[PDB]
Amino acid sequence: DLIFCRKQAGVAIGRLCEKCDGKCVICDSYVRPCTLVRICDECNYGSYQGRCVICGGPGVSDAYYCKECTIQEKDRDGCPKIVNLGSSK
Amino acid sequence: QSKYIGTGHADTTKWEWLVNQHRDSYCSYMGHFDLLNYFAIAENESKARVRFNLMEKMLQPCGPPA
Amino acid sequence: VDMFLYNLTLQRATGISFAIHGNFSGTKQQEIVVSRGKILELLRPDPNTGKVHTLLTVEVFGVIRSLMAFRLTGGTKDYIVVGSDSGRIVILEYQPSKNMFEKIHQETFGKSGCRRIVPGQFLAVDPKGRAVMISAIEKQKLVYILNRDAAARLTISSPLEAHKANTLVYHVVGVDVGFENPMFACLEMDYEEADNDPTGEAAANTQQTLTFYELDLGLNHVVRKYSEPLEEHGNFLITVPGGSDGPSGVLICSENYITYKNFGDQPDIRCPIPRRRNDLDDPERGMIFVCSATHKTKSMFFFLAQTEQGDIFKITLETDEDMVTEIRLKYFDTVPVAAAMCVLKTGFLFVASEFGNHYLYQIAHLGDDDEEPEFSSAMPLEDTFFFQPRPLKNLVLVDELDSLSPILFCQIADLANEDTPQLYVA
Amino acid sequence: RSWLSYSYQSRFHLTPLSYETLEFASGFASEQCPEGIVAISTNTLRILALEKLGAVFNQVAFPLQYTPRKFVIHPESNNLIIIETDHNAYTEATKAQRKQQMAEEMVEAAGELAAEMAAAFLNENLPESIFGAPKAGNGQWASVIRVMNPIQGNTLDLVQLEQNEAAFSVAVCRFSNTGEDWYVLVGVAKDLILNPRSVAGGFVYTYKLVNNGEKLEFLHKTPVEEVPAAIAPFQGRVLIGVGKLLRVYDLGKKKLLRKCENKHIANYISGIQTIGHRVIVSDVQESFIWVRYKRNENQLIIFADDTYPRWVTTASLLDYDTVAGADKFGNICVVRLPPNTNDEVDNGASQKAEVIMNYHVGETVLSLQKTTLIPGGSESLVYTTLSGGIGILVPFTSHEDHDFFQHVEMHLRSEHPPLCGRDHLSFRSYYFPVKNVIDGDLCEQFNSMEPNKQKNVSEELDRTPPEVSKKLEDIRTRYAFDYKDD
Amino acid sequence: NLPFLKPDDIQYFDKLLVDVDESEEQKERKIMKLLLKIKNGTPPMRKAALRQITDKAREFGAGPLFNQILPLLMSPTLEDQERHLLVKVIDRILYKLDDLVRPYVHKILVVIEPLLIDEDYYARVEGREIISNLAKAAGLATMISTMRPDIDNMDEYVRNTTARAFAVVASALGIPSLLPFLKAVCKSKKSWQARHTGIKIVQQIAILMGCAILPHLRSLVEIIEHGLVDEQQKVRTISALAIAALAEAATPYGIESFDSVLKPLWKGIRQHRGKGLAAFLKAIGYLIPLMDAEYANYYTREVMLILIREFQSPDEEMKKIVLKVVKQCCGTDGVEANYIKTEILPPFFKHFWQHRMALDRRNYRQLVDTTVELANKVGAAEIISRIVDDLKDEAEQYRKMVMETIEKIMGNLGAADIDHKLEEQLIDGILYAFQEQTTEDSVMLNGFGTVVNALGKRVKPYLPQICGTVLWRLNNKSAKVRQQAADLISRTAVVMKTCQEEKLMGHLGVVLYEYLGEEYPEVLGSILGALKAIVNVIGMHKMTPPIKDLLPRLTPILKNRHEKVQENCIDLVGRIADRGAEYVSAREWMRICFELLELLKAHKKAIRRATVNTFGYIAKAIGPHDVLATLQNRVCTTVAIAIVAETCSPFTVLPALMNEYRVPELNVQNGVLKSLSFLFEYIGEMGKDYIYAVTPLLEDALMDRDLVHRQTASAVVQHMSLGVYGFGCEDSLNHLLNYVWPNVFETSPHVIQAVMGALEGLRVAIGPCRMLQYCLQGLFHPARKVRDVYWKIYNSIYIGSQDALIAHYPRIYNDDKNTYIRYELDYIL
Ligand SMILES: [Zn+2]
Ligand SMILES: [Zn+2]
Ligand SMILES: [Zn+2]
Repeated sequence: DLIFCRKQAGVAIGRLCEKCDGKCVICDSYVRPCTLVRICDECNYGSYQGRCVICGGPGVSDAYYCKECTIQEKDRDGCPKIVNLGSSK
Repeated sequence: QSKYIGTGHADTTKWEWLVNQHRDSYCSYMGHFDLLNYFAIAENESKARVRFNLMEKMLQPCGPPA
Repeated sequence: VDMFLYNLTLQRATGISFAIHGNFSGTKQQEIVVSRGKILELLRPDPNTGKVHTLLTVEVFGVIRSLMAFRLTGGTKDYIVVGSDSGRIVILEYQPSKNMFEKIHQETFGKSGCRRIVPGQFLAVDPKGRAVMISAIEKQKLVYILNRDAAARLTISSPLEAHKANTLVYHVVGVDVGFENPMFACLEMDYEEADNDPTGEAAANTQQTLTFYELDLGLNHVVRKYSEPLEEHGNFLITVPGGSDGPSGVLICSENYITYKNFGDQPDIRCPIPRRRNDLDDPERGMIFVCSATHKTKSMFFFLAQTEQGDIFKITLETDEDMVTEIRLKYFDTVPVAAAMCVLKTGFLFVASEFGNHYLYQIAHLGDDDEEPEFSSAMPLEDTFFFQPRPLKNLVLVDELDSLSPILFCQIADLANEDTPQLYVA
Repeated sequence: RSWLSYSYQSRFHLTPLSYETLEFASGFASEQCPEGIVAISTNTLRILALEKLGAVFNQVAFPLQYTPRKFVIHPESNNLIIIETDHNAYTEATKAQRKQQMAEEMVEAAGELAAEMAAAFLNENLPESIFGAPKAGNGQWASVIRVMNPIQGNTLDLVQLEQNEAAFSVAVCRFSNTGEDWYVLVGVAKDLILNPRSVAGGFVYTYKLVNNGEKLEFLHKTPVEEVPAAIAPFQGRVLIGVGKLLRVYDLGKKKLLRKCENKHIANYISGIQTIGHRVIVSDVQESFIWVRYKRNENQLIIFADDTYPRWVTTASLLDYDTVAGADKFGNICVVRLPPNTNDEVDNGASQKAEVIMNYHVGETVLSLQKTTLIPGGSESLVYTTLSGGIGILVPFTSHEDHDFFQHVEMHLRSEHPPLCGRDHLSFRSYYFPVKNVIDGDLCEQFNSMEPNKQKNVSEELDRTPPEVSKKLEDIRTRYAFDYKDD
Repeated sequence: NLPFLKPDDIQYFDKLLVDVDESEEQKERKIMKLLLKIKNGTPPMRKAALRQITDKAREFGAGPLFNQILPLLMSPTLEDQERHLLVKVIDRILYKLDDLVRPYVHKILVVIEPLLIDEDYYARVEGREIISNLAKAAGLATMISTMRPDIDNMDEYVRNTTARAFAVVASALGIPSLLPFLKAVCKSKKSWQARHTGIKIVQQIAILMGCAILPHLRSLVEIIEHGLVDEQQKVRTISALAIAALAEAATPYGIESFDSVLKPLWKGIRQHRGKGLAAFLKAIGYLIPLMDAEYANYYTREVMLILIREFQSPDEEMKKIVLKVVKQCCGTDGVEANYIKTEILPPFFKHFWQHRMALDRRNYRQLVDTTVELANKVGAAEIISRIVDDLKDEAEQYRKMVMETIEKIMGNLGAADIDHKLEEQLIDGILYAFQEQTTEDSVMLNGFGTVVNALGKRVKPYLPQICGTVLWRLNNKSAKVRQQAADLISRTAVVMKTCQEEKLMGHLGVVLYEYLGEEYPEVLGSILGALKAIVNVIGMHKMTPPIKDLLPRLTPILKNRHEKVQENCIDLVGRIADRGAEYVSAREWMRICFELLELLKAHKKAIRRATVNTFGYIAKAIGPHDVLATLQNRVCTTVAIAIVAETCSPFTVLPALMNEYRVPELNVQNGVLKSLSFLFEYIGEMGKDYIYAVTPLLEDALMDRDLVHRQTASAVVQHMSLGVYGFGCEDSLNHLLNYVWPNVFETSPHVIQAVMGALEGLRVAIGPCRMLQYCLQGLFHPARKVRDVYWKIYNSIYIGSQDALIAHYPRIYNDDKNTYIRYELDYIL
C-alpha cells in the first residue's frame, strides 16, 4: 500500500507540514528530533519541491529522524519519503 | 534486505555463509589499520603485498562450491 | 565494587597510514597532511632547516581509510577529502588563522564501519577538482560534483550512482583529462562466474579488468564507458598527467611488470620490474611496487616507484605526438619500505615508512646524469634487467621522525638509578 | 634526575630531563653550542643542550636483528632476555652458505673462469637495515635469543637458533627442586606454515643463565608435539602452554618432565599469567579461562570461563578476581569473577565471569600494565598499542567526578562531534557497547571548542571554562605528568 | 487492463477504446500506447512499461516515437509531473537511438526551444535537459547544421531562442567542441545579426555554464573581444553585456583572461553614450571586483569621472547600472574608504537620494542595499549622518527608506561609530518618524528596536521619552496599532533592564496588564508577549502587577481559541513558574496543570512544546508528591506522567504507575504498559537506574497473556534498550531478552514487528555478539519455519553492525572440499 522511496538521498532537505511537524518519518516518534532528513532529487522536483515527506502537504518546517532511529542508523537507509503505490496524479 | 550483499535466507548453504563472512573479514582487514599491521608483522610481508593477497582471496576463499 | 574508568592518551600514534602534500595553508608553502590510524595530522617541512614540525593534530575518533586532496580551477588552496569508516564523506579546509580543520562538507550515504559494500575505502578525485569518487571494495561507487558558488565557497552535489554487482575493486584513480568529461579508471574483477562453478575452472583464468568510468556532465550521469582485461593482476595505478602537460593515461603496477595503458588507439606498453643483482631472495617470489610519488612540472614530469625491497626508481615516459613511445625506468635510491611518499618543490622527499621511523630527504640530484644503466620498455629481452644497489647518492637524510610503531612488548619499570619508572619498549 | 626550574609568565615550571643521572653541571656557551650545559656524570664528561622546551616521551634506541616478541626482567641482573623471531627469513648461517653457494654457481657459467665477481659479492654484506632484509621462504624462519643490559646499548649474550625454528615464548625463573640458580626457558616451533596453518612440532630450550644473567649455556632441548606459546613460573615449577594443552612441567636433568596436563581448553593458548594460586589462560579466540591447580593430584581444573569470545592479545591481573585484557580488533575489557565463585570444583563451564568493562580503543593493544607513572601519584592501567602509541586507563575516586566527566562526554558528543562524521558513542561501542569508560581524549577537546561553546557547556555544568580545564588537568596531575610548579 | 483515461487523453489515446487486431505500423502505434501506460499508471506500470519502451527503442524507430511523443508534450492540459515523465522517457529512448534521431533533429527543436523561455523554471530545465540529450544522441555537426540557418534570421525572437539553444548544446558537448563555431560566427561577414547571435551565444554560455567557464574563459573572451569596436551599436552592446556575464560567472577568479579587453572598454567609456555606454559601464562594474588592490584603485579612479557624470542621467536603466557599479566598486578591497568619502559620496547623496527614488520599488531596494554596502566600508556614521535629518521628512515613504537604511547599517556595524550629536539626532528622528505613522510600518518597528538595542545602555537618558511615546501609542489608534507598541516593548525590554529603569518597566507592566481583556486576539498575543519579555528580565518583586494578581488573570486566557494567544500565554505562565513560583499557591498551580493537560494534544508544535515546558516548570514547583493517580483519553495523561517523571526523578511516579498494574482489569494494564513505553522513551538515559524496578512487571506482561501485553511490553523493552544504551545495563537487558525471545514465533504483524524492534534495540544496547549467539542455533535448523524467522533476525543483526560481526563469527572447521578457517585471526605474535 504505502512504502518508503529508498532511493539514494541527495542534498535536498525534507520538509514537514504543520500537522506532521514533529514526527520521525519512519517510526512516528515525537521525542528528540536528532538528525536532519535528506531526500532524493526525484522526490524533490517541480511540484514536490518543499512538500511534506509524510503526507505531502505544504511543508512548514524541516524533517528529522528521531534519536532512536539515529542510534540504529535508520537515518542511513534510502530517502524516506512515503509513496503510495497508486497513481502519480 | 534481499538486495544487501551478505544477507541470508532459509535456503542459504554453509558455503555461502562462510564465503560471506570470509569476504567480510578480508574487507575488515583492509579497513582497520592495526589489524593489517598485526597480520603484516606475523608473516614478514609488507602491507602492500598483504593487501594484494587479501584481494586475491576474494573470489578464492573456501575454494569452489559443491 | 563499582569500577568506572577514564581513558587518556600520552603518546599519540606515530605510525603513518596516509600522506598527501599541497598548499593546505593557502600560501606558497607546501604542507603534508598525514593520517595516522585515528588521527589526522598537518605537518610542515621547513625548506630552511629541513625539519618537519607538526602544525596540527586532531583526533577524528574513526577509522581513516582513504585520504585525498584537490583544488578547484583557478584555486589557490587545497581541500582535504577524507574517506572514513563512517557512512559519510567529508571535505575539510585547514585554517591557518585558527589552526583547525574546518569541515566544509559532510554527506551521508551508508552505514558505519569498514564494511564490504559501503563506500569509504577508496577515494579518487578528478585532477581538475570537478568531481570526487568514493567507492567501496565491492559493488558500490558514488560520485559527487564539486562547484564553487559566487562567494567562492566550495559546494557539493548529490551523489551519482555507479554501482556494479558482483564486482571487486583493487584500486581507483582519477584520470587526468584536459577539462574533458571526468574519467575514473579502476581495477575490477567479476566473481559471478567463480561462485557458480563447482569445478573451479571459472575461478582460474579470471583476470581483472581496467575500467574507465565517465562522468557525463552535460547529461549528469556516470557510465561504465570503457573496460579491457589485464594480462596479470595489478596492485595499484598512477595518474599520468594529461591535457596540456603530458599524455593522459594510467600506469598499472603489476607482479614483476609496469604497464602504461591509455585508452583509445594507444597501445599497451609494458616494462619488467628491474631486479637487484644476485638476489638472496627465493627466485619463486615476485616483486611489486608498494607506493608511488608523482611530481609535475610545467617543463617535464616523472615518477618515483618503490619496490618491496625499498628500491625507488625514477620512471619517465618518452612521447611523440599525443602517444607514448616507451617507459624508461632508472634506479634512483633505496629507503625503508614506505606506505606513502611525497615529492615536494624546492627538492625534498618525504618518506613515511610503513613501520618504524619516518624520514625527510633533500633531492640533491634528479637521478640522471650518472652512468647508471637506464632501462626502457623498447629494449628487447627474453631475462630481466639487473642493477646494483648502492648507498644514498641522490638523497641526503635531512630529518628523521621517531616512530614507535609497531610496539610489540612493553615493561614499565625503574631499571635505571632514577626514581621515575622508564618505559622499556620492545 | 636532573630537573629544570624556570619561570614562565610569572608561573614556574619544574620539568625533569629525559636523561641519566648526572653528578655536576654548569652553564656553557660556545660557537658550536651557543646555549648549553656542561655536565659530568660518573666517569664521563658531556656537553649537552636543551633545545626543545616541551616535555614528551623521549627515547634511546638499541638496534636489534629480528622482530622481538617478548622480553623478561631478570630480578638479580636487572637485564633483559629477548626473543626475536621473523617469518620468511634466513638464519645467519643460511645467509652465509647461500651467498657462498651463489658464488660457486657464478663460476660454473665458464666465462673466460677469469672473472671473480664473488670477490665483490662475498665481500660486501649490504647493510640489512637500510637495503631491506635479504629474506624469503614460506616455511623459513629466523629466531634469536639475546641477553641485553638495559642501562647501556651493549648485548651481553647472543644465541642463534636453527634454520626453521621460531621462538614465541620466554621466561626467567628458578625451580623448587634446584637451588637459587636462574633458568631461561624458551618456547620454539619447527616448520611453521602460517597460511594455511600447519606445524611439524615444537621444542623448549632450557638455559642456566650463569654469571648473574650475563651468559646463556645450553642445558637441554626438550621436544614436544605442538608449538608452546606460553611459559609462566608457577609454584617452583613452570606452566607451559603447548597448543590447546596447558601442562605443568618440572625441571629434569635430561628433559623437562611433564607433571600435569589439561586438554579441555577450546582452541589455542596464546598467553598465561598466574596469581600464586590460580591460573589465567588466554585462548586465541575464546577469551579467558580460569584454571585451578590441585596440589594433591596435579590436576588442572577449569572452574570458570567467559561468556563472550575474545581474540585476546595480552592481559594483566588487576586483583585476585579481575583480569584486564586486550583485543586483536583494538578493544580493551575488564572481566571480574563474581564474589561467590567456588575455586575448588571438579555452555563451557558452570560459573561464568561477568564483563565489567568494555571499551574500543581504536588501535590494537599489545601490552597492559598496572603501574605508577610518577612518584607520589596513583596506579594507572598503562597500555601500549600496535601503532606506536601509549595510553592510560584511570579510576575515578568519587561518584561526583564520574558524573561530571560523564556529562562532559555527553555534551561534547553533540557540541563537538567527530571530524569525519563518525558517531563517538558508536565508535567506542565498535564491537561491544561501552561499559564504564569516559573518553578523556574527547573530553580534553573542551579546550579546542569556540569560547561560546565552552561557556554554554560550562554554564550547563554550573562552572566556568577555566574550571573545566583545570578539573581536566587534575587527572593528568594525579596519574600522569604535570610539571606545573605553582 | 488499461489505466484511467482523462478527457484530454482521448485525443491522444482514442484507439485503445476498441478491441482491434491484425492491423503493420498500426501494430506499432497500438503497442506504443505503452506511452499511455507510462503517463497514466502506477509506479510498477511506469517502470515496467518504461523498460519495455527502452528495450524496444531501436525496433520502434525514432519517427513514430517522436510522432507520438511530441503532441503529448505539446498538450496545454499536460501536468508538470507528467511532462517530467515524458522528459525521462525522451532521454531514455534518445540514449538508444544514437544515429536515428538526426533526420528528426529539427522536428524536435521547433517543439522544444519554446520551453527554454517559458515562465516555468522547471519547464525550462526540461527543455535544457532534452536538448542536451538530443545534442549527445545526434552529432555536433548535426546540431550545428540544423541550427545554423536561424542564426541570421531577421526575427529577433528566433535569434534569441536559437542562441539559448546553442548555449544548451554547448553545455552538453562542452565548450571546446563549440569553440570554433563561435570563433567563426562571431566574425561572420555576411550580416551583423550573425555576429550578434553568436555573441549572445557566448553570453548565454556565461549565464548557463556559470563558474564552469574558468578554463575556457580566455578562449571565449578572445573569440568575442572584437565586437567592442564594430560599427554596429547592437553588437557592441551585446558584446559588452556578454563580457559582463563572463565576469559575473568567473567571479572572483579569471581577471587575466579579460586583459585584452580592459583598455578598449576604458577608451569606449569616453566615446560612447546611451545604452551602449550603459553596457560598457556594466562590464566595468562586473570586471572591477576581479582585479587586485592597486589596479582596482587605478581603474576605478579611471572610470569614476564618467560614472559621476552619469549619476544624473535621465534614463532609469542607466541610474541602476551605475548604482550597481558603485556598489561593486566600493565592495572591492582596492578602493580605499577615504577615496569614496572624498569623490563618491557627495554626488551619490546629492543625485541618488531624492524623493522620487522612494516611489519606485526597484530604486528603493537598489538604493537601500547599495547604501548599506557603502556603509560597510566607509563606516556607519559617515552614511547615517547624511540621512538622519531625512527621518523628519513629511513624505512617509522617504522616512521608510532612510529608516530601513539606518536599520540595516546599525544592524550590521553597531553604534560604536556614532558620537553624541548623531545619537541625539537618531533618537529625535526615530521618535518623530515613529510617531506620525499612517499605518503599522514594520520597518519603523525594526528600526526603532534595532537602534535601541544597538545603543544599549546609551539609551538610558531617553527611556522616559521613549516609554512615554510607547504608552501614548499603546493607548492610541483604537487597538489597531497597540500590538505594534507591545512588540516594541517585547523587543526593548532587555535593554530597559540593563539601563536600571525598572520602575518604568513597571508602568509598562500595569498598563499592559490592564489590556488582557483585549477582544482582538492578534493584539492580545502581543500584549502577552510584551509581558513575557518584561518578566524575563524584571525582578519578581518589582513587577508592578504582583504575580499573586498577574497569574490568576492569566489562568482563564488559556481557553482562548487563537494560537498566538495560547502560545504567548502558556509561555508567560511558564516564565512565572520558573522564576517566581513562590508567589503562587499550589492550588492555582494544580488548576493550571489541568488547564494545560488537554493542550498537550494541540496540533501546532509550538503550543505543544510550550505546554510541555511550562508543565515541567509547574511540576518542578509543586513537586510530584501530589498529582492525580490517573484519570478517558490517557494520551495527554501519558505525556503528563512522562513530564513529571522527567523533571522530577521517576522514583516518585514509577511505584504508583506499577501499582496500577496490580489490579485485575486488562485495559488499564495495557494503559500502564503504554505509559511505561513512552515513559522510558521520553526519559532516555534516566532509566539506567530504574530497570530492575520495572523488571517483574515486564516479566509478567511480557509472558503470553494478551497479545497486546506482549506487543507494548516488547516496545517497552525497545525504548528502555535504546534510551539506556551505553550505561552498563547488559545484565538487566540481557535478562529481559531471555523473556522476549520466546515471543519470536508470532504471526500478528504488529506484535512481531514490535518484538523485532525490541531485538534491534537489545542489539545496540547488549551488543551484536550476544544477538548472534542467540541467533546462531536456528540458522541451520532442519525445520524451515524456524529458519525463516532466525534468518530474518540474523538479517537485522547483519545489516546493523556488520563490521562488528567479524569478531563474533564462530570457528567452523574446514570440510573436505572447502577451506573454512580464517587463519589470519589465528596468528599469534
Ligand atoms: Zn505532513
Ligand atoms: Zn525519494
Ligand atoms: Zn524515528
